[PDB]
Amino acid sequence: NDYCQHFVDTGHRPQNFIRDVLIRLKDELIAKSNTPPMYLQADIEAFDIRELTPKFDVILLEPPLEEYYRETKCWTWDDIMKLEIDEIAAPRSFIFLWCGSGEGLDLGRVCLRKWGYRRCEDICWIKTNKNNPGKTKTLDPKAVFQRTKEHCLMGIKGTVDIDLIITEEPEIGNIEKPVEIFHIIEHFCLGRRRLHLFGRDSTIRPGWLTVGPTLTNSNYNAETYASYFSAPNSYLTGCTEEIE
Amino acid sequence: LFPPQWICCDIRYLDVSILGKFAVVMADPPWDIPYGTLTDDEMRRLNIPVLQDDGFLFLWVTGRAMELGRECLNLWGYERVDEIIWVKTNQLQRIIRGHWLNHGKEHCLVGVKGNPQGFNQGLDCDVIVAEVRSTSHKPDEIYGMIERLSPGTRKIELFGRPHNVQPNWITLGNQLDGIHLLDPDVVARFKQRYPDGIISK
Ligand SMILES: CC1(C)CCN(Cc2ccc(N3CC(=O)NC4(CCN(c5cc(NCc6ccccc6)ncn5)CC4)C3)cn2)CC1
Repeated sequence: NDYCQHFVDTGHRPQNFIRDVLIRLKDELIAKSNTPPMYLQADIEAFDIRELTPKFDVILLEPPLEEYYRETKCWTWDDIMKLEIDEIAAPRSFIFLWCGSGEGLDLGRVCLRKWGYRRCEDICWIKTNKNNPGKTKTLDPKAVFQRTKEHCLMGIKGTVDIDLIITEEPEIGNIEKPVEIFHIIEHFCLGRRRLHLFGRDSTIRPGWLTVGPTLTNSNYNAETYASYFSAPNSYLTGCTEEIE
Repeated sequence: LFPPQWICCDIRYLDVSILGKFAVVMADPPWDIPYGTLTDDEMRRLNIPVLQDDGFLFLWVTGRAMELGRECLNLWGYERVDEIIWVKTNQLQRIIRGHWLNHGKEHCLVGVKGNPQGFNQGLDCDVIVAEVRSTSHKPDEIYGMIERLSPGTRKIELFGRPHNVQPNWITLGNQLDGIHLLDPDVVARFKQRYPDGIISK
């Protein structure tokens, strides 16, 4: 069966026909290790990012790209590339950058190198259209094909899961990324200082500091946050038992 | 001339200026990331710029060629405008399960050169779901996608193998069986450039 021909014939994307699309004690240890959720309303364009301390083990960066608002303040790659992410990343640390499906696949790599990371994985969010096979797609001028996925690039600096996430394409105007990306990140056991830039009230999560312009409330206090990682807890992976 | 054509050759040394211009180029290079690989410099030096005036390049990449392939694509004069991923399944459409994650897919960059006119952009989407056949064997769906995009035009595949030969395609690779050319313009220019039938340096 040629699912590409089938999509031409019917409008059902080939990913509609992927099927099926204990690592639960790790999930339990992650849950015990997680810091309380912390969050800060901040206009990241006007905000001195260096006020966010201490340096982070993991950064999830989710700038609101114009392409997310097809039929709907957007950040250009010009804006994103000028963020001083290297000033808040720990010397050994990881970044997860949502890059969309167009020029971000190139400019997001420029950003990673600019900030001192090398790309080690390319995580693809593949979007099914099982519920709306007919609804076609208005294309980017430069596009050659209908775009049915988004990429989240993983970068590393310093010394169980698959690189695919498959969910149904969300309703128009819904910009949320699949929460499964948090599972992948947390299963890496990378450390407990986790920052989500451009998160929202809806993405706040235990074990994460969420910073973003649309947050309605804040509880962030740099000294309180640092106290979660003071000795004897400075080096935990987030996948081990608490230190008595 | 519509039926499959091929040239057994070392792609490093063939004078590709004898082949004319192509609507679509595809390459699955043996990146220096059994067979002969090319160094990064040999890859950059490939005379891809002579193969097209206006059209699309399909460039398979893996590992650190994700970045090197983008470099080559831009050096050769292309802008990357799409990225196809092939989701690898078994015969029951389950994903076949980079040192951090297991890899469920392969990537094909799509570059554009000039201003192609008359292509059917938007007919296919950018995800292939297809069974893993042999080792390093790319999915046959890519040829149909390319044919619907640019039906009836001339195409050229670099680093192909005998199973890759297709109508409308000329296939280049060092494991092909000799030289099989049917297009009269290509035959004429090949005879003139290689009168004794041998490609050296
Ligand atoms: C979709 C994917 C899964 C597909 C696989 N990709 C990675 C990948 C794997 C394997 C291969 N190949 C396997 C194979 O056996 N042969 C070639 C084809 C013929 N070929 C040459 C080489 C040459 N010059 C150098 C030379 C140096 C030294 C001595 C001689 C020649 N000139 C002419 N043809 C050597 C390579 C293809 C290509 N890509 C990932 C994505």
